[PDB]
This record gives sequence, structure tokens and C-alpha cells, in this order.
Amino acid sequence: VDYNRAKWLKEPNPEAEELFRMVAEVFIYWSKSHNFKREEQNFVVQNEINNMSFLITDTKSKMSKAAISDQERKKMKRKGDRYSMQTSLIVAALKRLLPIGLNICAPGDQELIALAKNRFSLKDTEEEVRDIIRSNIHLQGKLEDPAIRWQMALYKDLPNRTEDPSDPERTVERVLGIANVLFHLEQKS
Amino acid sequence: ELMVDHTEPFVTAEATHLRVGWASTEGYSPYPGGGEEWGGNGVGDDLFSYGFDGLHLWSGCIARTVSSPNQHLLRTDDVISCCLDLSAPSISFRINGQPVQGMFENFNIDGLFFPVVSFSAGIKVRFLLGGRHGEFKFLPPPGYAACYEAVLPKEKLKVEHSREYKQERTYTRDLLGPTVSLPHLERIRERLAENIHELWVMNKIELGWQYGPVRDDNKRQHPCLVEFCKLPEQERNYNLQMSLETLKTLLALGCHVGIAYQLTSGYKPAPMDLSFIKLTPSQEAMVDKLAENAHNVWARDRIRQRRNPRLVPYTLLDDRTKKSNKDSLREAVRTLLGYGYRFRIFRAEKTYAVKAGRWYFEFEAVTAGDMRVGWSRPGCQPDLELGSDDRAFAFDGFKAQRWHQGNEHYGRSWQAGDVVGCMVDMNEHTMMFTLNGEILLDDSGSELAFKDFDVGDGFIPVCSLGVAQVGRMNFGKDVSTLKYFTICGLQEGYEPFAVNTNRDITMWLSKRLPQFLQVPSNHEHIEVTRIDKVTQKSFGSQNNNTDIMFYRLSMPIECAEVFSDYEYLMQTSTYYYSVRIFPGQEPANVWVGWITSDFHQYDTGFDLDRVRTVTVTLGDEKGKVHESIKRSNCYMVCAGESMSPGQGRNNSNGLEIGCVVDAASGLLTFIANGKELSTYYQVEPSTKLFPAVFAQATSPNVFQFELGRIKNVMPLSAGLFKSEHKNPVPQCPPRLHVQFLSHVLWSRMPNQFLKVDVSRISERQGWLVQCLDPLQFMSLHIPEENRSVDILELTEQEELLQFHYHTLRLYSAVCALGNHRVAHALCSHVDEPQLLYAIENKYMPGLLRAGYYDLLIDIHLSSYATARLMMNNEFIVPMTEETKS
Amino acid sequence: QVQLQESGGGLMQAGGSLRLSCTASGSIFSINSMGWYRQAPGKQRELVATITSGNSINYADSVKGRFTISRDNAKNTVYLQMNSLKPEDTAVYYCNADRVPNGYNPWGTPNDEYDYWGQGTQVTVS
Amino acid sequence: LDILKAKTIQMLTEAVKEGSLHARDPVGGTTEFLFVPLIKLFYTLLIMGIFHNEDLKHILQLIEPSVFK
Repeated sequence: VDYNRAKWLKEPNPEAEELFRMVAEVFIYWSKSHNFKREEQNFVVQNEINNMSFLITDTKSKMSKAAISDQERKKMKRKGDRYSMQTSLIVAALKRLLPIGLNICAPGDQELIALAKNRFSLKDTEEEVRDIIRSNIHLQGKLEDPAIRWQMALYKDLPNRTEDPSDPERTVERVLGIANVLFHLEQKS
Repeated sequence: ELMVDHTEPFVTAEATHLRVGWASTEGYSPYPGGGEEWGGNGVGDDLFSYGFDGLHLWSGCIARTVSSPNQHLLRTDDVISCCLDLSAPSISFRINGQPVQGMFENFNIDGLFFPVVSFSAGIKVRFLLGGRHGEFKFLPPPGYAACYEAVLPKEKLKVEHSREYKQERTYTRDLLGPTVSLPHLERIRERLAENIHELWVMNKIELGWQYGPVRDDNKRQHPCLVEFCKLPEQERNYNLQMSLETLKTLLALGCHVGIAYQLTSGYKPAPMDLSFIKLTPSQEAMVDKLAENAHNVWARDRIRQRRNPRLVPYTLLDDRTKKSNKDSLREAVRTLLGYGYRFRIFRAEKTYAVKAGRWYFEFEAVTAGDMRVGWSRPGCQPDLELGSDDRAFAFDGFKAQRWHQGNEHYGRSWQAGDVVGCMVDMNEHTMMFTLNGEILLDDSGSELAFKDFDVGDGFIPVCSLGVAQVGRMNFGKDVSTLKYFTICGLQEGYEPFAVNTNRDITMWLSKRLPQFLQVPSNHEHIEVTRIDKVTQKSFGSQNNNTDIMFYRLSMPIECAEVFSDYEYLMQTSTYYYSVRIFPGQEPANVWVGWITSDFHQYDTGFDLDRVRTVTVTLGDEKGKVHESIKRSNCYMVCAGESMSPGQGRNNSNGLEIGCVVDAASGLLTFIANGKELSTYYQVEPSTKLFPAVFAQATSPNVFQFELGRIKNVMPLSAGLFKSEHKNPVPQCPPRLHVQFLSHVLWSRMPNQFLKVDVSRISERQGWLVQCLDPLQFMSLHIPEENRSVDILELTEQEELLQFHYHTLRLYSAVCALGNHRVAHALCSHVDEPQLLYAIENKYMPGLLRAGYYDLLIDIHLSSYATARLMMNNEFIVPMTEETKS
Repeated sequence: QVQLQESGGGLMQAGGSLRLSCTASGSIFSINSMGWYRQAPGKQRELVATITSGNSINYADSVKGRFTISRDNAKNTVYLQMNSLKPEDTAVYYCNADRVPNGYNPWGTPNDEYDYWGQGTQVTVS
Repeated sequence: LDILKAKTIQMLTEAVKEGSLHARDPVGGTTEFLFVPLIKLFYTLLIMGIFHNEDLKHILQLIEPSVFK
């Protein structure tokens, strides 16, 4: 995803969008399942997995025995610190794919995503939030702003437009799928 | 020389400011000396530059009215041949061939001199050089070089702005920062001489030369051909000199030197394996250094005798000659080897500070180096490094670390052209950076450089650039200009800093010129105690961290515009003050005297020989010298030299230096503890002299100003304040105060610069500089300090802003209710072009804009408007045909 | 600084005896290769006979005539005697003392310009 | 007076356009400083009756184009 992330932003490939969606679904399952987080933490603690090693891309970089933090490496001795929610690969992949997911939806669609995420925060079920998005779909286009003008301009300038804005059902589904994920990310952040 | 093709005399309200001359760079640095950046100051406005305008000689903002045949302001088709000489202290000019009747002399020789022309606007000028760079209409004076002859090696001569980097470019200004100044080896000796001479005689034989003391090309006789054993004594000495130099440099190169066929018309040379042996690149570099030393001594011998390229140092020497010398000198080395023996801070204006919202801007790095970018509150100080204090949040990509009251690592490093964008969400109190469109990883797992910070005053975009650094600012006026905005700012909802902004952001930067500012109470090592039967001003500094401080009184004393017993005390024009040095302060670092408003020289050490002085010797129509006026920005004497022998250890009361200024004659005299000093100065008419003392803090109490008076001489306050002029009692009004020279000031870049249509080509008849765009600005002058500041710069100066707003209110009140005489009187101070520019200008403080509008409506358009409005109620209709119609 | 003062070269009819004295004063190092350079009005400069220490006279195409050049290194004093005079010999003669020995330089550029060009005098022939 | 006419007309048109676009940098730092002195000057000129028929037409068009069309 870091390999073709720039490409995937330049042109929102259908595979790009679909992969972001099902990665989001996996994250939603992981967040909803408390046993998922506990078992992942236990697994990481048992195997002493260095998640930040995978998080940081392997590039050409050497220290030449300069600024060696061996004291710091001795300082980290916490099994709880071995597994961190920020270091989790699922949410890391979501962070890597998040600009692509935002490119999936229009800036007005992003406004509806924010409103739907607020609805999720206000103890609302998925279908209730979907109905709210269907009712409030009128705000797209109506909400105009000078910055929103160039946002729309760049959104159209982006070549791939596999998303269907003329379909209210598809727009509502995309808004819902981004909004619940962002609400869970707010819970975890 | 240079011809003006067409000069507009009155394109604007004032005459065309056309001056030509020479300017000397200050401190032997690329920064030149002359008119300050972004101001209506040309050449000849300071001691650094010397100019001539066709009728006057200009130096230090004062003209001399030079006389010449058909004296007049420079009109079209004027040769204006300027001859500069620097070995001698003289710069001469000749208008249309006839020399000017007076030159400049004893100007400070140090620094690099260049020609320079201040051409105002609405003018066309074209230079002349030698060769393809121009046609010399008039012949140069004897013993003079061409204008283009002094071209730097391997450089193409071109013309550009003298000091300002203005290019009339929007959002692409290369805000470049500071620049750079710009017995065991005797056998070895003999054998090396042998090898050198046989290598040379191989080439000699290849031509067909023989041996013999006579050296004729026809006879092909070469005395050096014979071996060193039988070499003739003069040729032996000639060869041995270079052999001795070669081995001396070999042993001085840091490496110890000891002991460890072909067609032959004459004899057979037998060289060693020079090429066969392999020499390491370090040895190659050391031999190269030896060759550089040999060429350096060659040049040292040669410069005594003709502006040849070899006169240039080895660093700029032509590569062909450099390589030839390198190999020629390295041959002997191979024989030896074979045998086995002022960072600049830019920022947006403080009025555009934002207290909330999401903001972004881009910083370019054309050259990677000391670059810091970020957001700082308006309280940031230019002298302090960006991010080194709690008032600034900066990031340095080259060192990959954040700066706010401390240094902490953040992210990776950048390269040339790597744009860095600044996400700032004030509502969330988050702020971080995107390098080349990607978010940095901070240290372990974070992405934000700074957080949990009080909003306080709105944060402002700011960037600090170090030596030899080039960067560009992109606030985001146009989204299309922004490149990586769609990657980060678009997704997270950060709006551009200046997308809604209608006009370009004025830029405020750290200015190089240090000005005198009033001493503040909270300033470290600066405590001025005001006591009071004569008033005293003592400086009891406590920190004493800074070495040398320059102190100046707030207001000056002016001399007579035309130079010529209590009764004679009242008739007299001499004014006296004194400086008393407290015990513990070493007198040799104290200089007491007068300065003008042009003293902006700052250095860790002060010497009277470094004082900027130039004396113009104006002569007669017959060439006879009559007047030699000397200019200076500093007139003091050294307290150490004024100290009478033994007073440094015997005087318990310290040293008192009394300065007397006679304004009627322009004479400055000094007295040391009742003893008259032999050092005295003569100043020009209409000169304003500021009492000033320069001192190095060696004791808690350094010295004090005394405003007392001596017999038959009036006190200083009498000349300072006009209200107290006849009273000889010494008083200390609150207006008078000491000011120390400081570098903590900001300067504003004008939104519109003077566009120049310079040719930028090596065209014939010389390079052409033409500018037909009339640009003007209003300059507010402070009479007390004899200084000028653009009226637009008062936005950040709250005190001057308020005082001028109330002054405009006073003008409106005094001319209100149809006082026509007062309106006519005010018409002189407030001019019609001034009012038109004030009302039209988009960039203007609100208070000043309202004041100028009200002043306009009061002096004009007031009486008729009021009378007509009052009459409006009445209705009188004449009985005419239009009435019937 | 080595300065060469040249005196003589008066004007008389052809066939007369002309005496020229050139004295070099300056540093005690690098005294060698005194030469004369002749330049006619608006014409190419030629090299006159050059004498060096050890009585080594280097001739050229301009030595035609009756030349007698002798140098003394004790005071760096050169006496030049012209016996046969021709109308084409009217030119300015400059006395030079260059450390380039006898007119050769194995080093090259770092000494080809190592010349001390002293003052000269105008020789005129009727 | 004629130069003042042209100046006030052009700045009034530019000011109304800028106010329509709602810039964040009004002349003088506040929309009050942008408009109040300019409209005061225009009002004084109108009272003095300097403006001619065409100038009044343009003024009415800029203040309200629909009604004064």
C-alpha cells in the first residue's frame, strides 16, 4: 500500500477502493470483537513481534555507530508496550489507505460522512445512520464554500471516478462505510 | 561611461532621481553599501556610496553642487565618463568630456568597489564597456583599464540589482539568506636536479639542440644540455634554484624527505621509472598543493612587474595552466617516489495572524541546509534563532528535528526541491509537517511535532534561512500553485493560509541595518538610572554579557544652516555636556563625542580609523582647489588617550570628558578633566549631531552623562529643546533619553517593486537599463531622530500609528467649520498627491486611512458641502423657460 | 625591483661611433640575460644581440653591422658600441635584464614573463 | 474634482466587488474602514452635486442594479 499509495491516490483504482473498503471491514470486526484485541495483544506479547519494524519502510539508512540508543532499548521493558493500538497493523493499514478512502467520496460526501459519524457517536445503529444519510443527502452540492470550490475542482481533475454520485443509495452506502470506520477510529484515538 | 537615451524630467511629481557613481561593499562582503533595501534612497545617500547627478555630488544624503561647463541635470545624450582610481584616493567624473570641478578623496579604501547607477523611474540608460560589451565613445585616461576587463574568471559579466533581491515575482521569490564573504637529502637534491635537467634535455634534443654557453636558436646550442657536474656556473645556479625550491617544498609538504635507445644529438638521458611507479591519490593531491605553492610564488614574483590571467590566485586560475603546472611539478615527485627515498528570518505580517482554524503553507528548499519552517507568535525576536524560544514553533528538515524551547528529533531529512507543508489545526491544538507530501513519523509512533500549546496571539507563518540558503514561500493564494495540497491538505480539510486573502501577504523580515532604540527597563545588562544639583544619567549595567554598547541620546543638536558674563552667555551658541566614567571602567574602551543619524556601523570592536570618512575636494572652474569638505558619521575621541599620564591609577573621581559644540562655527572641542585636548573637529552646515558614547562593560557602573554647563557656554538642554533656550539652569525633560544601538527590528517588503526592463543580454552599445513604470510611496519623517519610515510600516508600530492618527484628528479639528485660512495653511503640509495616494492605496492602516479621508473632506469639499446641505431645505424657483419646461 | 637605466644613442651621420651604457640596480639575486629590444616607429619589435654572464652573446637577424657589446657583473654595467650606422637602424632600444638564462626556460610560463624591463633610449640615424 | 470623480468611482466598484466576494483582508483591516470613509466621500460629492448624469447612472447601477436598471 505504501508502494503504490501515491499511484492509488493519483487514480482511485476500483481495486484500490475495494481493498480500502474490505480492510475497513476487517478493522470494524477487530474493533467490535473484544476477544480480537485481547487475543492479538496476547499473541504479540508471546512472540515479541516488532510491529514498528513493519510500520517503518525498509530504506537505505545507516547510523555508522552514531547516536546509539542502547540505553533506550534497555529502557523499553514493558510487555504492555510491546503491543500498542497505534502500532497495530490493521489501523496502520487504515491510516495508509485513508487518503484513498477520502478520495473515494466527494467533499460534500465527506460532509455527510462527518455527520453520519456524529450520528454513530450519538448511539445510533447502522441502518438508522443510513436512513439519516438518505434524508440529509440534500446537503451535498447545496453546501458551497470557496475552499469547497477548489476541492471539487481537484476531485474532478482526479481521473478515476468509479464512484457513482448520481446513485443516492450508493452514495449513502459509501458515506455509511466511511463514517462508522471513522467513528471507531475516534473511539480508538 | 554610459549614455541616457531619454530622461523624463517630470514623469512624476518630483524630478527624476538620476545618479551615477561608485559604491563600496561594507565589511568586504557581498552585501553592498548604499541606499537601504525597499526605500527611496539611491547612491550617495551614505558614506558607503559616492554619486554624481549632473549638477551635484552626493555622499551621505548631502549634495555639493559641483560646477562644470554647462552645468545642468543629466539630459539626453550625455557621455558621463567616470574614472575610478583606488590605489590613489580619487574618483573623478567628466560630463561630455569636460571633467567635473571637484572629486572625492580619502574615501575608505577597504571593501570592493563597483559602478552603480540609481535611475529612479521613467528613464532609459545604456552603459558602455570594451569589446562586444560596448563601444567606448571616449578614450580612457592614461593608465586605466576597460570596464569589462575586470570580469571574474570563468564568469559571464551581467548586470543585476545592487543589493535588493526584488524581481517582481509573485509566490516565487527566492528569499535567499546570508551569503559568504566570497643534510641527509643533499644527494637527493643533486640527483633530483640531474633528473630534471635530463628530462628537459630530452625535449631539447628532440628538436636537435646541442650544448654551449651561447644560446642562439640558429646554432641550436643549449648550455643546460651539459650535465649538472659540468654545468656552467650561471646555468648551474639557475637550475639549482628550482631544484632547491622543489626539494624544499617536498620536505615542507608535511612528509619527511630523506634517504631510503632514443635519438640523442648530444648525450643520452637516463630517467628513472616515473610512469611505471604508481602514486596514490593522496600523494597526487599533495603534489598538486606543491604545484599550487610554486605557481603562488611565481605570481608573487610576477605581480611586481601586467593584469595577466596568471595574476589570479590558483583557486580561480585557468584549468589548462593549473593542470600543466600540476603535471610538471608532479614529475619530480614521481622521480622521488621511484628512487624510494546573520541568519535571516522571514514571516507573514502579524495582522494576518490566525487564532483558530486549519491552515497550511509550503516552504521550498532550493539548496538544502540551515532551513527552519513553522509558526511563531508576533512576539518572536529576529535576533533569536527560530524555534529556540517558547515564542516560535519551527522544524529543521536537514537536521530532521523540531524546535520549541528545545531541540528534539522529528522525522527524516530532505533534499533540494523537497517542499515542506505545515498542517496546523488551532482548534485541535495540533501542528505538524509533511515532507514532500508525506507525513513524518516523528520519533516512535507519533506524527505531530507540537501540541498542547496555548493559543495566545495568533500564530504566523515564519521561516529562518542560514548562510547560502535559498527557499520560497507558498501561502496558498492559488490552489493550482500548491503541488502536494491534494495529498494531505485536501483530505484532512486544511484550508490554504491565503486562499480567501484578496491581496498578497506583506512579508516582514529581519533587517540587517541596526538602529538605535530607547533602552527598555527589562533589558539585560541595560539599566539607566535617572537621578535628579545637576541632572545625571548613569548606566549601572548588571549582566555585562555583551561586550561593547553604543549609547546615544534621544534628540540631537543642529548646527547653523549658514556658518559664521550672563550677557555673553545668552548671546553665545556653544553648548556643553560631559561624560564621567565611574571607577572600575577602563578608559581605553570608552569613546566620547558626537554622531549623526547615519551611524549604523556595528562591530565587536571600535576604532577611530574604521570610522567611515570621505572628504570631497571641490575645486574651481580653473581646476584650482578651494574647498575640501570632510564627512563622517562619527566624531568622538578616545577616553584612554584623553586620560592624562597617571590618571588611570591616581584619579579617585574617574575621568570626565567635556564636549563643547559651537553651532555658529560648526566646531567640536573636547576637554579632559580641565585640560584641553588637541583633538578637535569641524562639521558641515545643517548637520545634526547626537551625543553618544561607546563603551565596553568592565564594571557594574560604566559611566554617566552630565548636562551641566561650563563658564560662558550654555548647557546641552538649551540647544536640545527650543522651549528652554535662554535659561542656563540645567533641566532634564522626559523627552531626552539614552538609546542603545540594537538589531531587534523588522522590515517590510513592498508589495509592488520598481520593475526594470534591463536587457539581460550582451548586446552591442552596452547593456541597457530602462524603467518606465512610475512608482511612489509616502515616507513619514520623525523630526527628532532625523529618520524616515514608510507610512505603511506604521501598522506594526502602535505608538507612531496612534500619534499620527491623533495628529490627523488635530488637523481636521483645526481646519473644521470652514476655517479657510487654516485650511490654506494645512494645504502645504497635506498635499493633493499625498491625499490621492492615501485614498487610492489598498495597503494602508485603517486609522491612517480614516484620518486622511477626514482631512481631505475637511480641507476641501467641506464648506460647499455644508452650505449646500443647509440650503437644501429651502426651495426658490426662478421664473424661466426651463422652469416652465 | 631591478631597474635598468640606459644612456646614449645620440643622433649623428652614418658611420659614426655610438656608445650606450646600461646599468642595472636592484636585488642581488637573479642577475643574468641582459638583452636589447629594438622597436621602430609603428613597426614590429625585434631582439638585438643579448649578452649573458660569461661573455655569451646571443645574436639574431638584427646584429648586421659593427656591434661590440660587453658586460660586467660587478656593477651590472653593459657597454654597447655601434660602429657602422644605417638609416634603417633608427628605433627605440630598451635594456632588459630577465632571469631567463641566455634565452631558454625549461620551466615555461612561470618564468617566460619573469622579465625586468628597464628604461631605454631612442637611437636615431641621419 | 474630475480626477476625484474617476478615483472614487473606480474604488467604489472595486470595493463593492471585494465585499461581494467576502475577502478576509478588507482594506484597512476591517470592512468598516474599507467602506465608511469611501462612502462618506461619495456622499459629500453627491451633496455637492459634482457627479453628472452618467456618473449618477453608474452609481445607481452599482448600488442596486435590478431596481435602477
